[PDB]
Amino acid sequence: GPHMATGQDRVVALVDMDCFFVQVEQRQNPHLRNKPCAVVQYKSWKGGGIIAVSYEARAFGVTASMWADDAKKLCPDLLLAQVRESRGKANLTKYREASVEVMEIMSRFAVIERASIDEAYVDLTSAVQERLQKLQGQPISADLLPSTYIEGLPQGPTVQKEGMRKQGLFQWLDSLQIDNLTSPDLQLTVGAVIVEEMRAAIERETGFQCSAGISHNKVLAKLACGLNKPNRQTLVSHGSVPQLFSQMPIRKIRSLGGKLGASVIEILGIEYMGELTQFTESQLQSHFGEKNGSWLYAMCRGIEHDPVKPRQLPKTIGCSKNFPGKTALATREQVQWWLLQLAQELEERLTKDRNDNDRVATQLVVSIRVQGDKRLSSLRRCCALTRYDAHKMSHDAFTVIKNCNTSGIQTEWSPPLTMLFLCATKFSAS
DNA sequence: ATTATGACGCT
DNA sequence: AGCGTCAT
Ligand SMILES: Nc1ncnc2c1ncn2[C@H]1C[C@H](O)[C@@H](COP(=O)(O)OP(=O)(O)OP(=O)(O)O)O1
Ligand SMILES: [Ca+2]
Ligand SMILES: [Mg+2]
Repeated sequence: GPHMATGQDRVVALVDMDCFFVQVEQRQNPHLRNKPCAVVQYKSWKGGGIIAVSYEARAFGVTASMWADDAKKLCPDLLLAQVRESRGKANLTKYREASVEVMEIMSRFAVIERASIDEAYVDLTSAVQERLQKLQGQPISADLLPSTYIEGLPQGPTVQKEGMRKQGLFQWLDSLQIDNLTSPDLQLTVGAVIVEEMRAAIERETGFQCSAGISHNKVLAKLACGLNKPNRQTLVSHGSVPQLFSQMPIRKIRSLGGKLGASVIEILGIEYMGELTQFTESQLQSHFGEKNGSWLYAMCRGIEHDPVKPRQLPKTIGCSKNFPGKTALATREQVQWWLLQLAQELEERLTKDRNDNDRVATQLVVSIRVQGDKRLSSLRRCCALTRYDAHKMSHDAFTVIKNCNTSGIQTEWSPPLTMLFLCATKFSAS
């Protein structure tokens, strides 16, 4: 009853760029704008691998994880932009730099958590309290929410999508009770006003469009964001959760898309998030562990407490390359040449990071994969990172892995290496 | 031959 | 620490 917390204490948004690497390439090359197009890395094997797809191209069935040659079968006029190659490998610098553009604009409105290269969480609780006082109990006009969807509305007593959006928004606003400065629904609404402003700023200042979700926590904000992509934002209220979750496959919720989510489904014999409510907290803890059990018990009620971390910068800087199939590294000097290439890119990124961000990495992590294994990593080893020098780092990397070499001859490498990975970690201020 | 990343959990 | 899971 009155003591039952409802997880409505915060306003959290998740902002996710639409088709992000494609938009980065479309800004650069106007010929690609408003076209079926995709971003591809490498080319020789099956046309290259697609890693981003414009919404026009998605209409033909083109997806990421698809080979370009197969995508071209679905969409013959598909336009392609290639990821830059440097020192023999894909280089994602253009997209990392575009990410920084967006992250810095968002940071003007509130403290953000960088969740990926193209999305960030925002805790807007304080900002909402602020805007609420300047409003002075003045109603929120629909005009302040021109791209907002209210999930679950309209309901009850039509052809158009935009017409439906406004119908829902009007029902929402008509029911709002703006006299209450602590009404969670009002707080979410003001949150949505701020996110309209944030998203307008991003588009004005970068040319990039994005979607967003506004709710009371990170998981609901993330889920909300995807409900109306692209170029729209969605408010998921606490009240909307029972209907939303009643038909929501468990795998859709962030962290449940893998083995844990499959286990929830198998063990409990359920399909939808809402079905979790019928279990006690102790029951869920018994199957999934103390932390997961408590998390699930609250999450299926729309409640989650994970804070938006004040972290705008990545915690690690890494360089990785696969050597598939026949290209697997079978000689020592192959291994050393590629360790150097990776180390040279790593040094480049590390030196720029030190200048920009006043920090220095102190630990180097070296990872390889051997032909045979289908784990991502076969072996992970750390060593000290004392100097930003590629030759030193590549020599150090070689030292920590050289005994993985089974071949009695030391010119050769067996089994051949199908992956190298260098990662700089454990930053300190400098 | 679904690549190049990046965060967080377990023991 | 090294490994696994999940994610984009
Ligand atoms: N598995 C991956 N491998 C390599 N790059 C990826 C992968 N997934 C995503 N990316 C890159 C390319 C994406 O443009 C970018 C952001 O990913 P993501 O948000 O999932 O899709 P997207 O921004 O391209 O489309 P949208 O968000 O509109 O569905 O990160
Ligand atoms: Ca995105
Ligand atoms: Mg994303």
